[PDB]
Amino acid sequence: VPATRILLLVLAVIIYGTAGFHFIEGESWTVSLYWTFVTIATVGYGDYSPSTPLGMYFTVTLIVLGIGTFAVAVERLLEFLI
Amino acid sequence: VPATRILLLVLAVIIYGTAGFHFIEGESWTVSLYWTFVTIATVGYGDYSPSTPLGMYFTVTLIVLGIGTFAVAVERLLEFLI
Amino acid sequence: VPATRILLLVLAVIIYGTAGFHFIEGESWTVSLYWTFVTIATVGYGDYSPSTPLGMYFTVTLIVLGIGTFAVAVERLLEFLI
Amino acid sequence: VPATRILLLVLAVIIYGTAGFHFIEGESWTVSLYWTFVTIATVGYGDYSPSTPLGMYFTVTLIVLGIGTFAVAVERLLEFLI
Ligand SMILES: [K+]
Ligand SMILES: [K+]
Ligand SMILES: [K+]
Ligand SMILES: [K+]
Ligand SMILES: [K+]
Repeated sequence: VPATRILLLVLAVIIYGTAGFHFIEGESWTVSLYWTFVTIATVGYGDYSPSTPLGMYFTVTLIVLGIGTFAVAVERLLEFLI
Repeated sequence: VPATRILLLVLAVIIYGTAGFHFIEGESWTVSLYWTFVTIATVGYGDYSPSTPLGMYFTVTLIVLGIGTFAVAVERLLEFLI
Repeated sequence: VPATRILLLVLAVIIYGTAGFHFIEGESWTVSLYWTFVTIATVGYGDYSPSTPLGMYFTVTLIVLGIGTFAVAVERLLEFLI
Repeated sequence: VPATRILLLVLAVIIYGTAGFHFIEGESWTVSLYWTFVTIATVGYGDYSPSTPLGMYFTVTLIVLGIGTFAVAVERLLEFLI
């Protein structure tokens, strides 16, 4: 896959995760964007996490759709800076 | 391995992790399924974690059997959506 | 590397991590073994973590020496069960 | 990439993460170095995490720039010890 296409795919994941956490769990836009990155990178501090059943389901969907996309994106970014 | 076989293997892991956390640590089915995904993806928020020796042993078995299976499953899912 | 050699290497890592956490941070043998797996798998719940400077230094050494070894071990285990 | 170049790149990441957490979030140099490793390895205990918007933005930049670099560094270290 072209690197720019991978960029678009990870940006779509980031939008999905951020809007979902914001509307389902009620955290600010900024906190939700931070949480999205922390989640799809698999860092998972746990300072923020879903407290509702819908949020838990949503978080599973983000894990399944986002961790692989983020991993490929990081690997492509490696090529362009190294 | 055929992608559908990998799907069955990760589903077996998810059933194992969910039933085990539910019966050993006493969390709800929904929380246990969420915790299973959070664990085998290596996100590990820590909002849920085993509190008993048996739960800690069980969690190690899920880590050993589940992280690799989940990683292959995510990589295969990448092929079918990208 | 032969799979059995990888097994010995990850077992050495597990012994190192477990004894170190036990003696430096003072947690039980069982908790320390659980924490070692949670750490080198990069799950990182945070229910246990080093509280002392020596423990933090030790944990960095385990992260550097252990995450790669564990990742290769999981990948080899995948070959023998799938 | 030559392994020694990868070493320099991960050291640059470690300096960036450590100084940034120290000055933005106000934690000690030692805690900030520990947190940097815990973050770029994706362990993410959560015993330390950014509490400010600037810290959250900075942490995202470290995640994006650091996880891939650390992963390659660990893989190279594997070659030299195994
Ligand atoms: K992780
Ligand atoms: K983690
Ligand atoms: K974590
Ligand atoms: K990999
Ligand atoms: K955590």
